[PDB]
Amino acid sequence: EFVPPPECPVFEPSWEEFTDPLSFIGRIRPLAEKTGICKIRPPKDWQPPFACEVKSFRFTPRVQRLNELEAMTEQAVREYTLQSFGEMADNFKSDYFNMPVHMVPTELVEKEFWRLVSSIEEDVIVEYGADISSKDFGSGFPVKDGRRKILPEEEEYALSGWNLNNMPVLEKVPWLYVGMCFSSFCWHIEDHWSYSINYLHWGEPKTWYGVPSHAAEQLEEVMRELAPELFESQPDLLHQLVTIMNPNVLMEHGVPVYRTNQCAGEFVVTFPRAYHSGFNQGYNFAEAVNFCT
Ligand SMILES: O=C(O)CCC(=O)C(=O)O
Ligand SMILES: [Mn+2]
Repeated sequence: EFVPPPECPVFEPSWEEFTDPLSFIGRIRPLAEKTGICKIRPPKDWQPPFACEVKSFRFTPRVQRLNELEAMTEQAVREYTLQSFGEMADNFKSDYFNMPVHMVPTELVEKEFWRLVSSIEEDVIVEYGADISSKDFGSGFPVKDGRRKILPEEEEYALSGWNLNNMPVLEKVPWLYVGMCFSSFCWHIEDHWSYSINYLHWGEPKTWYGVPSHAAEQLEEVMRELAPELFESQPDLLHQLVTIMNPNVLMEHGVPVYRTNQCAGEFVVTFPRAYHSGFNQGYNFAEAVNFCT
């Protein structure tokens, strides 16, 4: 079965350290750049409200066939609200595992996910509300946009440097991700080798795998050896749309891989040229942006 990679670093900054994100990320860099990804838990009382326009949030998620690459050698189109997507997502997971959604071990979803990706016997199909522009229905963080009411208790979050809308981006706006069990993202790095930062507003965890930048060429070499040859000649920007690869394959080839379960209220930071991939444990809502130092 699947062997979980070692855990990436988790930081629990004090209020003093939590004052400036770029200063904190610079200070953790000597460790975090050696693991590619890291997780940051804000202080316990740092709880931003969810600020998307929930009544009008409507989207058509993309369909994901888990074993599509293995099948190299149909489904109807569905529009959802946030509520109706969650009902679908929870019903899917509880039916699949025959138990309540929060009782399914994170290790079991992870093991099953990687089995299904390589299985030709069972064709599991899921849906992912990925790459939703925060311009559509607003960011999940409060913003001094004047469009949505900012309560006094929320102004500190509108002004916080950990609000993804306030990260420096000039060498763009955050994107939103509505997940369900087994929805996923394949191995990639950011445009211009940028950092990325991801906040899980609510829901079940997002499971990540990361590779430090010093091993980027090692990963690309394993891809060269083992990814489907039909896509081998493709430029990286296109290959990255279908670069699905079990972390144990990279590990067997000597590529360092680290993992984490990002829970609600936690940030993940990916360092420049740190390959990463992952999948969602269940119904959740994330926001991410590329930033520059
Ligand atoms: O959560 C996802 O689907 C993608 C996240 C990602 O690639 C990022 O935050 O850099
Ligand atoms: Mn990314």
